[PDB]
Amino acid sequence: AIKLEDKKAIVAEVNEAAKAALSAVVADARGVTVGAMTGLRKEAREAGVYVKVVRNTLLKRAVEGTQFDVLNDVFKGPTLIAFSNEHPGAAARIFREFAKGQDKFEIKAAAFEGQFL
Amino acid sequence: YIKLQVKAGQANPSPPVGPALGQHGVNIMEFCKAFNAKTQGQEPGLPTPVIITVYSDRSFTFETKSTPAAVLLKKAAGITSGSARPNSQKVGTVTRAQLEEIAKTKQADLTAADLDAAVRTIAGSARSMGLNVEG
Amino acid sequence: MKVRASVKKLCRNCKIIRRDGIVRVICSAEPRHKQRQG
Amino acid sequence: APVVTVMGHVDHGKTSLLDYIRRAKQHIGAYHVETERGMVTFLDTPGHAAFTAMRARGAQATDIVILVVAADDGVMPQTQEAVQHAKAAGVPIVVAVNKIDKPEANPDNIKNGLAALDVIPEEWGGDAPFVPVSAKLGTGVDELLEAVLLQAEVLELKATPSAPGRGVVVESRVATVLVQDGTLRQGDMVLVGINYGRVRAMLDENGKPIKEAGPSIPVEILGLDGTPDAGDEMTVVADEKKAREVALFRQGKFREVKLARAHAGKLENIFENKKTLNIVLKADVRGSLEALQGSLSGLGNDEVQVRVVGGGVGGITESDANLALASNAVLFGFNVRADAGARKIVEAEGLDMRYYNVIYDIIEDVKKALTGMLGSDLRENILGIAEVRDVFRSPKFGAIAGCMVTEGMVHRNRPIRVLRDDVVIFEGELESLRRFKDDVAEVRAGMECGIGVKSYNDVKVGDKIEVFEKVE
RNA sequence: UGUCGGCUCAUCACAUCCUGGGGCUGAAGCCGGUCCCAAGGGUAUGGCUGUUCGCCAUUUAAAGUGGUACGCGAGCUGGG
RNA sequence: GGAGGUUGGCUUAGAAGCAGCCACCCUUUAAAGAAAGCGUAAUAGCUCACUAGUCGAGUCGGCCUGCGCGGAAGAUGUAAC
Ligand SMILES: Nc1nc2c(ncn2[C@@H]2O[C@H](COP(=O)(O)OP(=O)(O)O)[C@@H](O)[C@H]2O)c(=O)[nH]1
Ligand SMILES: [Mg+2]
Ligand SMILES: [Mg+2]
Ligand SMILES: [Mg+2]
Ligand SMILES: [Mg+2]
Ligand SMILES: [Mg+2]
Ligand SMILES: [Mg+2]
Ligand SMILES: [Mg+2]
Ligand SMILES: [Mg+2]
Ligand SMILES: [Mg+2]
Ligand SMILES: [Mg+2]
Ligand SMILES: [Mg+2]
Ligand SMILES: [Mg+2]
Ligand SMILES: [Mg+2]
Ligand SMILES: [Mg+2]
Ligand SMILES: [Mg+2]
Ligand SMILES: [Mg+2]
Ligand SMILES: [Mg+2]
Ligand SMILES: [Mg+2]
Ligand SMILES: [Mg+2]
Ligand SMILES: [Mg+2]
Ligand SMILES: [Mg+2]
Ligand SMILES: [Mg+2]
Ligand SMILES: [Mg+2]
Ligand SMILES: [Mg+2]
Ligand SMILES: [Mg+2]
Ligand SMILES: [Mg+2]
Ligand SMILES: [Mg+2]
Ligand SMILES: [Mg+2]
Ligand SMILES: [Mg+2]
Ligand SMILES: [Mg+2]
Ligand SMILES: [Zn+2]
Repeated sequence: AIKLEDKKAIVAEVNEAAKAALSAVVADARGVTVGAMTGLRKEAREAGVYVKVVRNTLLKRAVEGTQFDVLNDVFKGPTLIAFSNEHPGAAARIFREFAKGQDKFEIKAAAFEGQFL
Repeated sequence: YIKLQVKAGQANPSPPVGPALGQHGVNIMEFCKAFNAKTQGQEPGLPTPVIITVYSDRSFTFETKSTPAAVLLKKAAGITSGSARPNSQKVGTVTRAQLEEIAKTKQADLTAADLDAAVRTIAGSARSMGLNVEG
Repeated sequence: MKVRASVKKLCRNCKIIRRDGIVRVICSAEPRHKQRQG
Repeated sequence: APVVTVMGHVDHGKTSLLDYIRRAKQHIGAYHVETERGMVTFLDTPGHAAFTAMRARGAQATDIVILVVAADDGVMPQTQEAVQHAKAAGVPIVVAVNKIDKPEANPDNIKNGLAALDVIPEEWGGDAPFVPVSAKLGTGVDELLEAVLLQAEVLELKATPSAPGRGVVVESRVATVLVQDGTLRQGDMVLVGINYGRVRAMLDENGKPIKEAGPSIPVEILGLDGTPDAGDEMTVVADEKKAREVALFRQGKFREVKLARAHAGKLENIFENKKTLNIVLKADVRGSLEALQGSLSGLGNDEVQVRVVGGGVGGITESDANLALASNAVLFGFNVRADAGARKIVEAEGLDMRYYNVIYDIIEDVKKALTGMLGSDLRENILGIAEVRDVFRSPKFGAIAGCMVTEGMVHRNRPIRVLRDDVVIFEGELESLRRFKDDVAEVRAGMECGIGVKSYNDVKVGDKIEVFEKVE
């Protein structure tokens, strides 16, 4: 399994991206096939949107630089951090139509300039 | 639904297409022309896969995914049979210029971030054949 | 059922149990892995 | 006015449907029914085995055929064997689901199961009609009787009434004929196959004496000198010397044609005499049938097309042999041997019949046949058969079996096959053979012995043992 | 302290031949293979040979394996 | 959830992770073996390895050692304190 050295290694990668990221959203991924997720990651990669999946207990540790601290109340159940690197917002239109068609995830919540939304 | 691998323009009723006549009965002579409708594109012979989506009765659909990245390396490297033992019994040779095009002709159906990664996909497939890649 | 003196698991689903002072192997996957004595 | 044959799987309704249809509107072999859309007749004995035997004699005593399946337990292997027997002859197939009078009343698996046999229905592709009927309940006579004619849409002319006598024989009890062309006024001299006579008795199906024979109607003639075969042909002559001369010419020509067939129709004479080589497959298991079918479906394009016309699982029943004879085909037994009647048909006629054990061997042989460069007389020979009569297995080494050795010599220097129901089960070598508990090492012909085979003890009462040598 | 075989009469063990109850099966059915529990009751007639045995012929649900001074001559025989 | 190059190359009538031989890379990833098993004539189909959730405090295996348990069936009657 994972090790303690790697556990604090993976929080930095989330912490490094979250330091400069502007718009971030949280979503679930249960029920959607890994085939249907290659298309989404293709769309985000074309639009400069960074999508990742981390442990809930590591997300709270990673999100500490006063970036998206207003999200630590909905780190329950599966998570998928989708931070927007350019054109703040961005990774919400992709999630807007993907949720409709695929019939999966409630897109949890979203954060923007300390707004829980 | 049903899928297979047929040649580049013949697709005649034959052991390439044996159970299309049993999957839903299906007028298979119709599918033969339909496959021939997109014709050769690379002259007959080069195997090309299909995804035949079958519906109520014998409704068709037809995509022609690509041309598999095994006949392509044999063509660009001369011989038409790969090694019976890689590591030692090398059979061919290629260069990072051929690998650029053979990936650029499969930029669909590789799901690789940038094309630099799409090459390392192909060279990994070469190293099982017996080819050796270099400049 | 197979009666031996050396009873032991044959796959993942096998199960060593002791019932009325006899060692037995019961397997949900294959009914051929049942064993007694041992 | 076609000539219908009922045809289907056992215990599915053929005799029931025939008897019902006859009852709505004394067994000789044929019967006929008059309906406002037009008179239609049927032949008494159903099943492919009887329909193809007479066809194997140029008779073509059929126009339309109907499959009866059941809503429960639908397409069964003999159903698809029948549809093979009907396509090979070549007649449109009109289907009918019979047992719709049951709780299991879903003609939905029947349609899409029988469709993967080139009997595709109308709502699917438009090729062959489908109809629910029920002989027990009765609901379905109308639709079937309309469809039997609506699917008789060739010109269907000829059968010119005023014409010389021309019919085909059916039941050689005394006989009957279902005339194709002409009229058969009683008293006229007749040539019925290799046979001569005059019409004294002209009984009908119901037995009412008549004197006029319809265009496509049955009638039982009595007065002939004896009994002809079951698929021969009858016409009208005037001179007894003419009848005898024609009979002797027919004798000679038949004795010539049997030799010509047994010569040119061999696998060895394929390329010389297109021509679309026909094969007739029989395999031990369904997998080794499907694989080898798909292998021989494509072999050569611009010269000769090889198309399999049969294909079943089990021994080589005589229906298979008659089909191969009628279609001028080549038998093939992959791990299955022939019955008695198959041997009878094989010996009388030609019809090359060769056995095999390796999938590759049949492909190799057909390649060399299509190129005409095949060798002759290869792949082993039969040097002895024994029939197992009793199996006793002592609890020290239990494998011994009593055998009556029939027509050959069984030894220890040759490997064997053991076979049940004309299907092989095991191919190994001898372990022991001993008479009077004494280990003799050579058993004669017609003798009796005790055989035990190495690393196989399952022989039963009623098997057979063949011993063979890979001779080259 | 009379030694083979036959006859008459038996008695016990179970490492069960049949009948009885089960597990697995390369157990579809009818048949089987193998292992477990079970000793209540049954468990051939003849041809050859002094034979036990054996091989044959025809049966039977089956024609069990052993201990008892290789049971049994103050119970018989006397072929070896 | 357990994927894409990909029926990896050879062989083979057919060898598609799963007859046999050689390799055993790469891509998107939280993770997914050029596959541990069942299946097909070859496919198809079903599990596993692995990872993300849920549940909140113990859990997993080996070494030394005391006493026990199976392996363990006989002939007159318990009958090997
Ligand atoms: N329930 C039901 N039984 C039928 C029907 N038709 C026939 N049967 C029964 O199915 C059997 C068919 O046997 P049959 O056709 O005469 O034998 P075959 O000639 O060898 O096919 C008969 O015993 C009938 O009683 C039907 O429509 N419904
Ligand atoms: Mg034991
Ligand atoms: Mg108990
Ligand atoms: Mg039935
Ligand atoms: Mg006692
Ligand atoms: Mg016991
Ligand atoms: Mg017993
Ligand atoms: Mg018993
Ligand atoms: Mg029992
Ligand atoms: Mg049993
Ligand atoms: Mg006892
Ligand atoms: Mg007793
Ligand atoms: Mg007793
Ligand atoms: Mg009692
Ligand atoms: Mg005796
Ligand atoms: Mg004597
Ligand atoms: Mg003794
Ligand atoms: Mg004794
Ligand atoms: Mg004594
Ligand atoms: Mg004794
Ligand atoms: Mg005494
Ligand atoms: Mg005495
Ligand atoms: Mg004495
Ligand atoms: Mg005394
Ligand atoms: Mg005395
Ligand atoms: Mg006395
Ligand atoms: Mg004397
Ligand atoms: Mg004496
Ligand atoms: Mg201990
Ligand atoms: Mg002990
Ligand atoms: Mg006792
Ligand atoms: Zn098990």
